[PDB]
Amino acid sequence: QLKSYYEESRGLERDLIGEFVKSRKTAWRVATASGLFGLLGMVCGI
Amino acid sequence: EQLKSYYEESRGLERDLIGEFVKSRKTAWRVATASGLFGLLGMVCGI
Amino acid sequence: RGLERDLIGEFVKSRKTAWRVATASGLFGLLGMVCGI
Amino acid sequence: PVGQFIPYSHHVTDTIISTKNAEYLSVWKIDGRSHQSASEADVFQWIRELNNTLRGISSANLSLWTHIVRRRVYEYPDAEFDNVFCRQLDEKYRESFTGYNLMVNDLYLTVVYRPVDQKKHRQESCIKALEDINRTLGQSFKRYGAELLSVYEKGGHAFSAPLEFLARLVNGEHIPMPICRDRFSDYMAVNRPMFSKWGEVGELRSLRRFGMLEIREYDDATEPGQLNVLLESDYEFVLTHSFSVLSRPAAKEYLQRHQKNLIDARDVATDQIEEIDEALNQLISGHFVMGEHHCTLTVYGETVQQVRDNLAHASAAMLDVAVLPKPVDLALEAGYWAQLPANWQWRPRPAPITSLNFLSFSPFHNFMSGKPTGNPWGPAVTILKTVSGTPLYFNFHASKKRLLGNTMLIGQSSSGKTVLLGFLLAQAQKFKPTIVAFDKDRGMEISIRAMGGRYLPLKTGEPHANLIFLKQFVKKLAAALDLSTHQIYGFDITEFLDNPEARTPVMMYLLYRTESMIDGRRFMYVFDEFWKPLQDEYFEDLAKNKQKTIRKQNGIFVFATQEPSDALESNIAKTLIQQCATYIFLANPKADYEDYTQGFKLTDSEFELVRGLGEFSRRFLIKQGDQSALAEMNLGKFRDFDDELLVLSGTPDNAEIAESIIAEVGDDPAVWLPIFLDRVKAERS
Amino acid sequence: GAIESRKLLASETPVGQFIPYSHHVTDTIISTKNAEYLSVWKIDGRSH
Amino acid sequence: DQKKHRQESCIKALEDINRTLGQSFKRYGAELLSVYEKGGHAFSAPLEFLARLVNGEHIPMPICRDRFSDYMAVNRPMFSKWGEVGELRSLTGLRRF
Repeated sequence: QLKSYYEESRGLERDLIGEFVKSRKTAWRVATASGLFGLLGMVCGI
Repeated sequence: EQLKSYYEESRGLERDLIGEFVKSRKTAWRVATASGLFGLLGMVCGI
Repeated sequence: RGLERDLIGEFVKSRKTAWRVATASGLFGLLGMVCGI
Repeated sequence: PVGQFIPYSHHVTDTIISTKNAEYLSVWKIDGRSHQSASEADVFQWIRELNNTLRGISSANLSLWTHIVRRRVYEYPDAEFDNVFCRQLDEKYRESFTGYNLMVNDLYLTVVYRPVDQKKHRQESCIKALEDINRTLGQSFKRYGAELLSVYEKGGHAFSAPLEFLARLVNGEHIPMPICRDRFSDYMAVNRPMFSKWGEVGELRSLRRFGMLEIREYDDATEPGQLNVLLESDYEFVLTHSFSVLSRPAAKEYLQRHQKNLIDARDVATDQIEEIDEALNQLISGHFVMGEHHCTLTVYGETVQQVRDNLAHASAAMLDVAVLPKPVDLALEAGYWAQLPANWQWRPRPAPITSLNFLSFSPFHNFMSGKPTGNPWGPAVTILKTVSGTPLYFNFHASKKRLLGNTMLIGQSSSGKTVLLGFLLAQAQKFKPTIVAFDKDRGMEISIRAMGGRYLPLKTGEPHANLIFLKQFVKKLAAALDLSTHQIYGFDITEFLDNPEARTPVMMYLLYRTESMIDGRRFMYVFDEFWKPLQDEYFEDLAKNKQKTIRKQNGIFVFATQEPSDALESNIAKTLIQQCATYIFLANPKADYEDYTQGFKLTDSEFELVRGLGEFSRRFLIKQGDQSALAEMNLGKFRDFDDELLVLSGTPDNAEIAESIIAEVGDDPAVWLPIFLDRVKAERS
Repeated sequence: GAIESRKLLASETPVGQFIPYSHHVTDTIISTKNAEYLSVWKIDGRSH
Repeated sequence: DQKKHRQESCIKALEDINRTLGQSFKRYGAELLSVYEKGGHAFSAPLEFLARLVNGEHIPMPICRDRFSDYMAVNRPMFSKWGEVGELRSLTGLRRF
């Protein structure tokens, strides 16, 4: 049930391990942004 | 000179790499989202 | 060497990062607690 | 560094190489079927037979890469051997090869599987998937000849054969790489290619520069093989094809998308839309799978100007056929990195191509070339020119203990049998085996006396385990022998060949000493006529029984016979005939069609070629295993061929001159041949 | 670079934009992306 | 279907035009370029002329299922910036026009 030429093409071209590396990099970046918001809250409180 | 007993384990090694790497991705989102919510707590408290 | 040296390599490299995030969260939390108190 | 582009990681199951992203791989080295010998029906049947197993095992995980490589072979070593006359022949015949192709064709199809606690069980399922794929591929490629490359021990640390091909694909030169504890992509790239900044051409260091012509054809091929024009050329190259077979649901969607896109246009082309709709209808009914396809040609030239000239010639040859190459000016890096199997992402422009078109573009057709090196005795025994301008590397051990060595030479004695027998024997001297020769004539004796061994003709006036000798002697009663003296021997059978019953006892006694003397050192038995010895009561039985052990030793029976219908393939001769490894058929002016074809399993088109040689044309058909070629060891000017042909042929006058000179000289360092040189041609003149 | 080459060619403009031609609708007549049908005459000119 | 009507009417008109021109050019050469087949596959003689215009060299053009525009060009044109001449890069040679 692939149901998509585009899905099959992307599945062929996509690199799984690199995809996981990029996903974790994005996760850490978002966590860093969260830490930034937290520090901003700390400064605003002070 | 066990030629293949030495790479009889390489298969499981690759499996364990895949498992550890996907588990690391899961804990990565776990920690990231926990930090996101807790930082939201901090930011709203400061506001 | 080979993939195994990558396996342990990440197996404890991610230890480092998880520990660093845990320490950062602990530091931030104790900061909040101390400053508030 | 360059380890990014190469994805292979480590070796599993002794026959599959794992890869990053858990995508098991398997390499097959395929010796293509001979396209020239067969007629037009056989090629279509072969295409459909391949399509059988292709669609039979087709699945979204399956994929195939095809590489054909033209290698300037240096594996031929030009060995050294002490005889003087054979040295003359070898040197002159090497000189004859100047200006001629020495390139060989090697075809590779690499089957790759990429699947889209229970982890170990799923791993077992994944590996057994490729296990079954390889098993069915092997069964389907029995006629073609497929060697599943696998690990081979070497001095206590293994080498994996498949890694060598994938290395050759990127390194460009065959470099042995061992199995080490590392990941393979780390160090398999000994040579890193450097491409131009603008990217028009690439450079590789040993220096060989390369350029790439992109080939993409979107409509069906008329001929089963359209790319066979490249198989003869003056440039080395690597030609690639990838077939990532799409699953049927994706194929339907792609066809509908392309159909609608063609419909939405300012100008409507009724022909193309009807063709695409017909193909859509065929997809369900004619069960051929579709996959993404891309073709790249990577020529090799020392200088860029030579590279551009080679590209121009390749483009002209391609445009003689209805295929238009699109030159690659940039993205040559992507195209070149697309060659390595499992590199899907770097493919320049994949295009969905019907399986039939894919097989038509890349059917396993190649000229006969044999194996120049690695044969169990050593390098190729000799190299023979062929029609269509491709070199043939002749070796006896080619079969379907150890591979068969027996050889059949069929033809008339006048029709080049003498010169070919002599030349093959002289070349085979390079391995220095023991030779036992039986000649229907006195022709062989001069050739043997030229070599180290002295022929022992039979003439009138010159004649415990030994229980076997006594019992065989009683059978006759009913009606310097050993190899110590010198390496080579020759015993005339011309005395008892026509005799009714005198042949059997002397054959029985002679075989005793001949076999028992060496017995496992080496054997290259030669019989001018083997059907005369086999009519024996006892000799044929022992031959059939002991062929197994002789094959285990370094023993090859080089049988021969002038007329195969004369040999009549009797009940006892059946095993001797059928266990022949390599057949060399000479031009037979008269050949009983049915017996000739059915006894030798010779194809109808091959028989047409044999008849085409006709009478008194110095060519021969060599059918090794399951392929064929028309090889001619013609001897012209470019000029000693005259003299070493004069000595090689054996005539009664030549025979008597040889015997008289040998007996009269005393000590002669093969200087009788200079005497033999002019003392003969004067009489003929 | 290999990725650099890919991103460059992705930026590159094909020449097919400036060549408005399509299938032979007739043996002697060529189509066009804008339905402007074409036919070429090879003329051996008069001697002047 | 009305696009097919435009096709049919345009083809009829153009065929009429070609017939009239051929009758008018009796004294001249008046040869109409058309499809010529070679080697079990069709070729397009008119395509060769347009290729010569666009490529600068006579390259035979096989007719395939894809559109004529995509695979017409085999030479990379390089028009100069702030210049009055251009350069074609080809395997046979480099042509400045």
